[PDB]
Amino acid sequence: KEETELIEGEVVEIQIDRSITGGHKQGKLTIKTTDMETIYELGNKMIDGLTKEKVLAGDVISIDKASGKITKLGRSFARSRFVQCPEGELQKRKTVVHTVSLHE
Amino acid sequence: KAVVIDDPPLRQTPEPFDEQSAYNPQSPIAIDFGSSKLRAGFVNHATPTHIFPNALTKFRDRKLNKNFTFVGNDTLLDQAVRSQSRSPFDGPFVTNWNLTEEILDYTFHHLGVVPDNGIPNPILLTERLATVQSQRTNWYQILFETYNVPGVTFGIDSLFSFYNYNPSGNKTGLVISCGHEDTNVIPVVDGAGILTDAKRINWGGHQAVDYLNDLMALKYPYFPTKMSYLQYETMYKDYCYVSRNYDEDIEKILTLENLDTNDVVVEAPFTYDWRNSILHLFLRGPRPHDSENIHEQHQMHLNVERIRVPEVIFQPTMGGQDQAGICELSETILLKKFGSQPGKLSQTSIDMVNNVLITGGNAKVPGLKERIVKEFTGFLPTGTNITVNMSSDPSLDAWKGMAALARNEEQYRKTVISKKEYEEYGPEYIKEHKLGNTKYFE
Amino acid sequence: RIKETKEVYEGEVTELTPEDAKTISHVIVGLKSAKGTKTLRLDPTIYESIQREKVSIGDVIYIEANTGAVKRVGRSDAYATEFDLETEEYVPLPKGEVHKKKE
Amino acid sequence: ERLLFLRSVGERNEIGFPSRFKSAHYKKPTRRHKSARQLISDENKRINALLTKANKLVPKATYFSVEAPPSIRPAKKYCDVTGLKGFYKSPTNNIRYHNAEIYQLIVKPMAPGVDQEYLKLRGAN
Amino acid sequence: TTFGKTTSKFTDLIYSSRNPIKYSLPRLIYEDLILPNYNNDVDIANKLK
Repeated sequence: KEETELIEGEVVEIQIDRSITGGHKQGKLTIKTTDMETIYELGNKMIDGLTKEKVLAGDVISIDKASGKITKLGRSFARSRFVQCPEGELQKRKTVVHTVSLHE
Repeated sequence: KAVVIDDPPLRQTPEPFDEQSAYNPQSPIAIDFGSSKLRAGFVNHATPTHIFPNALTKFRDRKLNKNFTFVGNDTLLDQAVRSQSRSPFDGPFVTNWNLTEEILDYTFHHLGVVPDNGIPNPILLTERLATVQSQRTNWYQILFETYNVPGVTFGIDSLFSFYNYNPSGNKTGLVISCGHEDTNVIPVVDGAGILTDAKRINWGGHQAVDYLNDLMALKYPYFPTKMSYLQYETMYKDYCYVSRNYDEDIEKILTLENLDTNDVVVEAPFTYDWRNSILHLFLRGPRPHDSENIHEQHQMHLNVERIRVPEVIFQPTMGGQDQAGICELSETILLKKFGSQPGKLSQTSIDMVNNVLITGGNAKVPGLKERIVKEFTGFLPTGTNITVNMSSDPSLDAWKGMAALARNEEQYRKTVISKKEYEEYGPEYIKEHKLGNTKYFE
Repeated sequence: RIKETKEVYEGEVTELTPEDAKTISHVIVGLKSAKGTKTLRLDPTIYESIQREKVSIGDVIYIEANTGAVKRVGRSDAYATEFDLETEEYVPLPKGEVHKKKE
Repeated sequence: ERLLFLRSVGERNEIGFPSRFKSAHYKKPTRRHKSARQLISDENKRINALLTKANKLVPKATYFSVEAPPSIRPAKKYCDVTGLKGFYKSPTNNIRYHNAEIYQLIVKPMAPGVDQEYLKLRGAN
Repeated sequence: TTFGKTTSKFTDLIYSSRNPIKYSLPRLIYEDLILPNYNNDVDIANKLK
């Protein structure tokens, strides 16, 4: 049994500023749940991990900070795959139970 | 059970005066001109004979039509005369001078002095690190003209406490001063204060009680009773302490197990479960809250601020000052100054580390010395001998430095400024000795 | 049966300054724990192993003296607020000494 | 008695205008108030004037060289309501907070203008 | 593949192709079997052999 901290929510607005040569990049990310909204100042490698796996506004994503893995769960309920907006706290600790065979 | 605080009780007996028959005209007089308190007394004793708060009231009497004057501990006789008290200081400086002149007249009267043509005793005086020429010009003016003093000298109170606890005058150490309106770290090499490396943090006890004022006003916006400076000062005094490591304390300061023991309830004077709410545990503690109770509407809970109010001297960004803390100023002083490569301490740094001195009135807060020892052990090389010295009451060390410098007549005379030197060289003249300030330029 | 020893330096990197003479002569590394700091001189091979594991200033590393193995535990909690969101994991300082010896 | 007790201290601590303690020659001048704001600025323009006259001198120990430099380590972020560790910041009024309960009960429904009184403590206004 | 796709003065096309099948491994097996630490003898046995 192990615990890992993950962030899941709906993307509201992504601002990314680049230079002429693209050496240094600055960014902000506005994300929300049904109970709270926040804004995050981003670093370079998270900006590169958001540009790869193209994230637009209105996408529901899950972010693992320690590994840098971001998975798109889907799109939310704005027609203009479809999943619901997450609820509760943005920063959550989930305990995952593993079972590994001795052959593995 | 909640405790109830009030204003401090007024002094029943008036402050007396020393006998005028014991006065002699060649003994120096020592004055600790602090922003919070005044300490004065003759040199031949070890402790002050006159400690009073630095305040004055101009009582106007209706029936007599006379403007009476109450100074110091005479202001602690009536509530209305205590609440009208006005200090000469506005910030770290002195801005009015008639108040200080009449305060000095009062303390000359209560010292038992029978003088003529001004004062016949040399004076021992404090001055702030890197002062304005306006301040020492006005000090020279009022002393050498109004009081007809034979000779004056100036110094910093932290260096004077360092001389008090190291009376040889040739030692090496580091002085950390926790004052009313500022916090200083001054490096001392061979008994001389190296003031080109001294650093000042604009925070003291006044800003701490103001921080507790603002935090209590913003935590209870519907509190009906308005509290004065003295009750918040005493809540700073009995229920505030320095944490051993501030990061792990705030992660469990609002749990139910910690709040059963480390929660203080304070009562102001007058005539969907709650265990899963961190906001209810922040506001009304670990007990059920009755919103209709008269007694529970005059209650404030001190849970998180107790370690948050004294933490500003370590992280000054919390209080609004973009400055380094005590530990990082000590870091740069002991690791990248006085000829020390980071990773290789020089000999000078070792003698400063072995004689760290904490002084000042705001060192009364518990846990300060152990936190300083822990951080110093954190950033120094392994096996470095660390010694931190704290007085029994660190607010009186400046007057003991007065008396220690005055009893030693050999190195007294290197610091005195008499009438002839002041008249020859004018007000723009600095006596560069080990235990005072230095020239503005090189 | 072989009798061996284990010698480990662990802590937060405070100084990583290499000096040459296009070839490096040595590197001096400074390590910090909760019980103090200890500075070390290192050969170019372990500097190349440090460069392979992408170690910068502020990272908690693991050095074994006999074999020269270098492991990066992570960045320290003192640099956890340089950005609001980051891809790095933040581990606390070691509470013991930097130098540990064991037979 | 209570109204007459302060008169005793008044009649034991009085000093006349021809005072015993001061000198015979006085020539007392008039003085401006000169509060704590203007002393720093006149000192600053004094050293700036002396430096410009010297440029047409390196400082050693002044008020503006003694003061502590800003930090090089990154500063810690805290909740503006409770003082605990702040994970999130509101995108509207820029106020840090701890969890969703604090946000919904304090940060969301608060009046305009209380943002500046919350951010005045850390000097962020 | 599961890759970074678009849900619709240059553009970035970065390689992001993955496999839909995920093999999940606990941290304990890594930290006590493959990584060296103070309580295991990976590097000592590696040097000896």
